[PDB]
Amino acid sequence: ELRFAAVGLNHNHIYGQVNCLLRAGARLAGFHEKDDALAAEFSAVYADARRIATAEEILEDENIGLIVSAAVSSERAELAIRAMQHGKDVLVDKPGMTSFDQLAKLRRVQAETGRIFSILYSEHFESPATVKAGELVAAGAIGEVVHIVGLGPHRLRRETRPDWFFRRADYGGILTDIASHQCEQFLFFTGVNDATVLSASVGNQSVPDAPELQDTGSIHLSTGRTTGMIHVNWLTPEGMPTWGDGRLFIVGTSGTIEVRKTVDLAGREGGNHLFLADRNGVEHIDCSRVDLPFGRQFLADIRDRTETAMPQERCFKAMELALQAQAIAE
Amino acid sequence: ELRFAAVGLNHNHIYGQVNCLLRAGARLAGFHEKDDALAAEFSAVYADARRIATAEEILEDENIGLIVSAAVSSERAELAIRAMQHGKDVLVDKPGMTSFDQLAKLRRVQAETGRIFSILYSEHFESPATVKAGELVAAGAIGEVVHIVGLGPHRLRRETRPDWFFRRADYGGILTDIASHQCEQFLFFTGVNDATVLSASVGNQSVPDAPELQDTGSIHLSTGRTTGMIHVNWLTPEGMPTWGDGRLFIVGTSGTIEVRKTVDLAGREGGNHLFLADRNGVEHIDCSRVDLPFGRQFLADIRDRTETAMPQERCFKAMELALQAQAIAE
Repeated sequence: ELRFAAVGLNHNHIYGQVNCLLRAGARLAGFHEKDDALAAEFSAVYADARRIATAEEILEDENIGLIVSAAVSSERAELAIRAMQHGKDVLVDKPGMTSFDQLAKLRRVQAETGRIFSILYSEHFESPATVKAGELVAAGAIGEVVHIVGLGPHRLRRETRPDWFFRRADYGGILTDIASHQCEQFLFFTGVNDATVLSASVGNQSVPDAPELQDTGSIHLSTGRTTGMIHVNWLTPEGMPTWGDGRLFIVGTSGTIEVRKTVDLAGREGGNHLFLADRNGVEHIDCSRVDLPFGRQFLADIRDRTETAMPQERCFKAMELALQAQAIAE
Repeated sequence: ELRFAAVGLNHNHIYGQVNCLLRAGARLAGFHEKDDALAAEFSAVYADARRIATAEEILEDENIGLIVSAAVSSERAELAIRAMQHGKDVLVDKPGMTSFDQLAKLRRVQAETGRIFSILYSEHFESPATVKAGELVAAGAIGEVVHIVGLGPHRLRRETRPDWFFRRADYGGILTDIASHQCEQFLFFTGVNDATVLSASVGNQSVPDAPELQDTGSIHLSTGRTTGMIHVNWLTPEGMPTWGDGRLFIVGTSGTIEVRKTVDLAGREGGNHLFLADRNGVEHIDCSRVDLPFGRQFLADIRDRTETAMPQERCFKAMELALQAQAIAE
């Protein structure tokens, strides 16, 4: 049985991370978080809740094999490095880092230690419809992937956000931050591991008070054989039943797959829906009850020293992609 | 009552344009086409129609006010130029032309003569959902437009395809050809008139026996306040209830509209469905009984020398955009 700790609860995504692991058999050994209110929430949800006063104490603890984090994004890199160097593998929230320098330092450390550095790209790994779409595609369901389209919109909730959410140095830029999901997904569907940014754009359009916050971004991508677009926003309308109408279109030679990640507008109840357009016709599949293999696959990698869950090269390359795009966007 | 003539009916959209003007109350005076099998068909559908054995006779006739065409695409330019010098207005299938050179000429002559060069961008003007979108967007239903995603797959069919369809010099490239629709839509919704092609890609990932044909395309577009992405196909899978699942998404500061033009997969009957996400909620709207005002608005332009149907500037700007995209894809 693997024991793990949560260090840095600065983002909401930590709950999904921690449940993901718990769901898979691992045991929560405690957590560190300077902020009182952030810690109060956490103890509430995880009953055992041992709250440790010092990060170093969790780090130097021989019985803990894994550190899960969602610290302030710019701070994740150095946390993950301290973790790896103390002999721990690490699962961090996206983005895993916010600059090329940090990506550089993480790759060296992962080389120097063979610890796993994983990023929970939740819009892939926590979405059964896209796990599903993944399985269809590998099984020849649409032929060759010709073109991918990722569209992700998010709800701003600004009164709710922490100060570092709006600081560019801390959050990384809209593309680094929220388009990295779609970047990983682009490399997943293609099965390729390197890609090119043909162009990128970012902007602030609706929140002129918060000028360092990017509000919209988008990117054009390609691997020779496959081509891709990605648009992201902090622009989810008040009337939307969820946080975002996320979409994934996967255009193939034999067929097209659309994934509606979260809602069907004025349609079917729930998320996450898959629509296959094949040689034979049009099928709606409901994917809610497909299994999310990542927690099993990742605790396995920790055990066998392998990479069942996500090739490490690809984990890093999704960030590199998103950083490139952020860069050329500015 | 205007009178008008069909010259070159090598592509079916002719039927659309003639029907479009007929419906508007204008009067078909005759037509010219070298090919007899096409002349036969046309004769059959319009019993009234006097076939003229020479293009020059319809050109030279001082009673016909408008020439309507859908010739082989490269040859559309030369024909359009003749019409205008010969005192006539022109309405032509998309693409208006297949090279900057043609486009350059086309602008000089139109500017010299004062005539109206108009392209029937069918996927806009002959699509009531999208016209409805426009009125919603104009009302203020979603605030400022921030991002436009046009997704345009078509069914290849050849099969039914003449020989010039697979010839680069003749059809213009996929982006010149089918991505012109989306370009004009972009300019329409953005309300602007110059935009920039940030990048663009094309390929043939499925039809190796047509080595000059373009299977797949995509272009990233912008205007300093608005961004845009476009994908087009000859890849509509064989099971699709229609020629293609075209979608248009308009992202606003306060809302989003998605138009599914042709089909709602596995949901609702017919097209063209419009979905609005709003501060207040999400509404499906039906659009099949909204009126296509292009005709009424076009003839009146001819009568008054105005540009309410579309701006002449815009008509050309779309062609320029699709051409630069086309050009910059090699």
